[PDB]
Amino acid sequence: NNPLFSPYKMGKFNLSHRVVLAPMTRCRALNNIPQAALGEYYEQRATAGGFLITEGTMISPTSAGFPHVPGIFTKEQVREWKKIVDVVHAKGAVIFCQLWHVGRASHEVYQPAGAAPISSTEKPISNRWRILMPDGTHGIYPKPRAIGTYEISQVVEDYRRSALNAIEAGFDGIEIHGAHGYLIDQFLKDGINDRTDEYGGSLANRCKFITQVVQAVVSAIGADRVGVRVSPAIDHLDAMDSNPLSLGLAVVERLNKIQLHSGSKLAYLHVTQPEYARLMRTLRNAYQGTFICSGGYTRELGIEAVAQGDADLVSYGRLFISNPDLVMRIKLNAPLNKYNRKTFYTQDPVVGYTDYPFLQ
Ligand SMILES: Cc1cc2nc3c(=O)[nH]c(=O)nc-3n(C[C@H](O)[C@H](O)[C@H](O)COP(=O)(O)O)c2cc1C
Repeated sequence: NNPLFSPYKMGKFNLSHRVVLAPMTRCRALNNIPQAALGEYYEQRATAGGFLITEGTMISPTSAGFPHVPGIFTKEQVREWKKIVDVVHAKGAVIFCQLWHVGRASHEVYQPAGAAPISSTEKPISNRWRILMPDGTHGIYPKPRAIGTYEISQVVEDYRRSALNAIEAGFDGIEIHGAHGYLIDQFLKDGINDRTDEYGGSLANRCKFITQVVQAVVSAIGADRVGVRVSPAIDHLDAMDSNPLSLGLAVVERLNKIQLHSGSKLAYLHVTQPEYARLMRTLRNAYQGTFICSGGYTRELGIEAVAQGDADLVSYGRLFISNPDLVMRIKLNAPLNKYNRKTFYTQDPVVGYTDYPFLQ
């Protein structure tokens, strides 16, 4: 009947349905340590056979540009994440940790010793955009420091080590955040990447960083535990490309080759809808594997996406904020409850986080 409740084999993982929790930063992980509130939040949304992706999670002390986002680069963070993974696995769900480096989308207040954020480029995000500060005001993005290739290789090692830490905490896998104008996208997009070395210029060079990140995590934990998220067609944080479809296809070609070289498929490719329908289907058709679509989906649009072959899985963000039982509501076609944008990024462990009710 409802194709969202057709089972799906996501490689090693047997899913009972196709409704996915999209990664969402919520800023409840005080001092970058996962908290009991995150356990309650993910437990509420977990279902038997359902797939969850965490909020973006720091891979290193320089990787953050939001307040109170979790990390997975210290043993303390690993120990606390395990408690969260455990309550999600108790409900029979599958959960991946999203690994997130913001690059130049940061601020002195978020950096050790107030050092400059790192990027592909020395140019700041323009003041068309503002950063959320810890006090809830909006600040100015600073000038970043363009990193050399040794430092690039050390960032890759931060992804690799974080992927191993995620597996130690019990996560089923990880997702590489290569979207939305953050560090990887600062190398992908020719509206940002002004390098004249082997990581800039040509499509091949701009794709080197994501390829190396993905290959490192695949070697460390196995391709079937790795997902990759990208967003070729956007303007967020000035992340425009002159040819988004060609950039997306170049990325897809690199993922297909990583799979051929490794003898195994990635867990999935995850693409968010252009934000400033053909592009989505074109990347899906080009990719040898599982495709998760995201961005503006509703019950009806997700049913259509799976029914028409546009995606294998559909991820939902904002509707999962305010509907902890979103999966059940979609199954029953029960009315969905609104979300309160004001409390997307506040620190309260309950209000606007775990106090959205279930169906009566
Ligand atoms: C509050 C909030 C936080 C988000 N944080 C992340 C994040 O940490 N990583 C990421 O890749 N996307 C993040 N997103 C984007 C969502 O994963 C998702 O693509 C978007 O919400 C999908 O559209 P929808 O809300 O209409 O379902 C966030 C979105 C929202 C609204």
